[PDB]
Amino acid sequence: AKYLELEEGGVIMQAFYWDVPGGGIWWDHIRSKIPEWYEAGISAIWLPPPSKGMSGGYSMGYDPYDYFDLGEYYQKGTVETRFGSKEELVRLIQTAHAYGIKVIADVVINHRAGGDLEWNPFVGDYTWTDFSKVASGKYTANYLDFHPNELHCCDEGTFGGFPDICHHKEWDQYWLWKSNESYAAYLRSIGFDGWRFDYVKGYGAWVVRDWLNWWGGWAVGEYWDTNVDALLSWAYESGAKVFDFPLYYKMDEAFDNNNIPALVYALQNGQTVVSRDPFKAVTFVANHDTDIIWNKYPAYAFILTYEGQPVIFYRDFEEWLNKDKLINLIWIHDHLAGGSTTIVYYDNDELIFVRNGDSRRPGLITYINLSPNWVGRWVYVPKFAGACIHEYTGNLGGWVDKRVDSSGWVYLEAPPHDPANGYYGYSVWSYCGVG
Ligand SMILES: C[C@H]1O[C@H](O[C@H]2[C@H](O)[C@@H](O)[C@@H](O[C@H]3[C@H](O)[C@@H](O)[C@@H](O)O[C@@H]3CO)O[C@@H]2CO)[C@H](O)[C@@H](O)[C@@H]1N[C@H]1C=C(CO)[C@@H](O)[C@H](O)[C@H]1O
Ligand SMILES: C[C@H]1O[C@H](O[C@H]2[C@H](O)[C@@H](O)[C@@H](O[C@H]3[C@H](O)[C@@H](O)[C@@H](O)O[C@@H]3CO)O[C@@H]2CO)[C@H](O)[C@@H](O)[C@@H]1N[C@H]1C=C(CO)[C@@H](O)[C@H](O)[C@H]1O
Ligand SMILES: [Ca+2]
Ligand SMILES: [Mg+2]
Ligand SMILES: [Mg+2]
Ligand SMILES: [Mg+2]
Ligand SMILES: [Zn+2]
Repeated sequence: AKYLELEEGGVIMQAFYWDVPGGGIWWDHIRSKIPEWYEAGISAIWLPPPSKGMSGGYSMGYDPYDYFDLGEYYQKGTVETRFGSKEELVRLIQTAHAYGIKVIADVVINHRAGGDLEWNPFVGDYTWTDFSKVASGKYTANYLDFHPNELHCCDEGTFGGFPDICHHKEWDQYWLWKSNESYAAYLRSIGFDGWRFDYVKGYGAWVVRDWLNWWGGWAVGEYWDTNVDALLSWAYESGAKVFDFPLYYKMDEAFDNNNIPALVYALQNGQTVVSRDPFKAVTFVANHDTDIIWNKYPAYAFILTYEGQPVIFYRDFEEWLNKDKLINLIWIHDHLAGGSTTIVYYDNDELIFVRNGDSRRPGLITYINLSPNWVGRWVYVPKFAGACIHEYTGNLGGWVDKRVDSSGWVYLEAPPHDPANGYYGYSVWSYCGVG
């Protein structure tokens, strides 16, 4: 990558959204963006589930049918998946690698879909559990591979009415990750570096732990819950990171309702994954399932200057927000945003905090303002005492430098929050001469 690598906490780009244009053009489209994302500082890309789904060309990949068909077998009415051909996917992955950008596979293994009808003796009725006809000829399955079966009636959870995979069966373990012929092996063989596990609340953390013991690589699990104890419990049991949904909902409460204290209190009370273990939290402002934060500028300013590992949503970067602002924040994240965090000030519409720096990043001062007016106030930041500080976003309208007195006091300023008029509501500062 250009700056920090994925394993170093680099910025991740979720390279899709719900219902992206079909026709098998997505892999090629994302490939065309790789050079631009490289220059922007992106360290890795998270791609949608790559396998042929039940809905064929209409599938977003979350209804996997033939795990080993990445768009090269004719079935479910199409050869390519909604995203493209296997060849196009491999080309995308290898192109990302050419630019030093890692690739994350979206692993959907709680359930399967598109199976044929067969008599299920455990249910006493017909179920869509016959996967004997998958065109790849790999990982066929039947009622013995789903719940209920002879081992138990169910596991941690189900997803709608889709057949629920029983990972306790050796056949399923072998085909998913526990062998050199597995789905994990296949994904790794074509270049996937890391993993994003879908609906992990639906099965045991032990599944992800064994998968990682076999293949390693960066990993995150999608555990949809606001209970931090549950998310972290899963994170430690699985050995993977978790998406910080608690932070997401708190940022909505705070930035969308002029109520920053709600966020600060959640952080201070360990009610976010990031404020408890920033090495386990994958932060985000929006994703393909939920997008409730309207005031995205202060939200991105926050996750790109605060602790944790941030993910930028495709639509925000490529379609909806001022791309230059996100490019600037990525630079700030990788060059200045390091160390512990000290909250300097906060009220309904203002948030000022300091990143104390680490071995590679000197630290910074973030000043978020939700009000439609210019704001300024004296702040006590002894870390920068007697130093020359520079504003690195340009949001004040130009080149701005300030001299912090020997005591640590300096008059900090932030622009109005009025994106409709070109004002973004935040300023970021650090030592002069960094870059
Ligand atoms: C690279 C790292 O950057 C960020 O981590 C910072 C923490 O958020 C801060 O709290 C602070 O942690 C310090 C510890 O509290 C202290 O006990 C001691 O261990 O020193 C730490 C600082 O050196 O500073 C951290 C570094 O700036 C970010 O939040 C975090 O996600 C990043 N971790 C990445 C790096 C590695 C391996 O080297 C992987 O474990 C993670 O998956 C990466 O995301
Ligand atoms: C070949 C077969 O392998 C797997 O089936 C094994 C089950 O997973 C095990 O749990 C065990 O099932 C036995 C029960 O433990 C026992 O209580 C009793 O119910 O007998 C069961 C066996 O009849 O052993 C099974 C292997 O003998 C895998 O789960 C399963 O999908 C595999 N079936 C393939 C074979 C056909 C036949 O045309 C197709 O229907 C399927 O698509 C194939 O995948
Ligand atoms: Ca399940
Ligand atoms: Mg195509
Ligand atoms: Mg909202
Ligand atoms: Mg105020
Ligand atoms: Zn089971």
